[PDB]
Amino acid sequence: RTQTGNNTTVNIIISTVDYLLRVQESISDFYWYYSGKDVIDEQGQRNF
Amino acid sequence: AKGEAIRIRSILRSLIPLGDLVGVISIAFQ
Amino acid sequence: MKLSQDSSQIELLKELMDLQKDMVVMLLSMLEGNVVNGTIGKQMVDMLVESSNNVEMILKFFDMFLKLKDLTSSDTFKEYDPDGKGVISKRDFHKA
Amino acid sequence: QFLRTDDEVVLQCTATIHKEQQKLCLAAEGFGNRLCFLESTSNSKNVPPDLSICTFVLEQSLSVRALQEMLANGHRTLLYGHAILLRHSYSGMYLCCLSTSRKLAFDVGLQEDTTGEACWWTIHPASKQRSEGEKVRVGDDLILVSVSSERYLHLSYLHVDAAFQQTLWSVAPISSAQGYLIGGDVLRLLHG
Repeated sequence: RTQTGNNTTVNIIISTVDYLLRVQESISDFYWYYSGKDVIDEQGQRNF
Repeated sequence: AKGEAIRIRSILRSLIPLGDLVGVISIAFQ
Repeated sequence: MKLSQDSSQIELLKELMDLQKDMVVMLLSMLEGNVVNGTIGKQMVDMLVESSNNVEMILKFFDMFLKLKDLTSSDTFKEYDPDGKGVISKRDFHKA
Repeated sequence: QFLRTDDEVVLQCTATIHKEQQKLCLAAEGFGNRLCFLESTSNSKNVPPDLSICTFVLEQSLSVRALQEMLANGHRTLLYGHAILLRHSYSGMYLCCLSTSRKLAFDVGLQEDTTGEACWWTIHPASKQRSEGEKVRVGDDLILVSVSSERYLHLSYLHVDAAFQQTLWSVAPISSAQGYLIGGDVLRLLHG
């Protein structure tokens, strides 16, 4: 997080929060794609 | 009614607005 | 809701319930050093209020599956059938 | 701090005709004048401007996939990237993208029927600094794109028409109690 001695600290924990947010929104916008069709295929399972 | 296909087709309407027939006919003599 | 309704969705339901458990273990272990009126507890109260409408769904979804083994181990589900080795017809399940 | 559903706001550009900071805002009359026009509000002490017919209320916010779920047939916060309803707060008519012109730019005006693709407007951040999915605070500078025509809500030269070219749109809210005075109200004046 704080990376004391170095010149420009890179806060890696807010970055991994940002990756979790990107994976969340892609999960949610895979869900809205499958929200109506209601029979999940083999490709949808193997990808999901 | 595909939605996106209709929309796109309307955007294709919105330009070159069917006054294209002059550019059709004025070729057919020259 | 919709995954718990078919045959061959149960493996993906295993996947998603394990991710569910890891997400609640995450924010529970985030919640551990509260003071009393900690900022982080107030943040989590606000995200429980903002996401109320579907914690509705998951808590009803758990209430309908704890009361299952509240019933079927005790009252008469095992007692309709004399064998008690996992056979009960669908009206025999409904009328119980 | 944040723009939430059903919070009455305005929409407000800045246009420069030889260094004008003329903060004209998006007005819509309703009532026999369906088209929209501009209400210049930088002479705000020279002219106490008509602010009654300029306010819009976010009726409903939805993402694009949610809008397709609605086209298959409650104070949530909105995010960038969502398609919103803009009711005109006064006349009750929903702001939509009309199919009329007055080049290639459709006119911007009001309508009654909430159904269709015309009433909805997708939001975009006008920044690399602010991005998709994150919230829209008070005082941001955003872009409104139509859903039907996918045209920007363009500021012509001073018409307002839905065209292919961007224009910033600032959003400064108007309001968000019972039996208490609120600015902009209309009242009678009892004496005793």
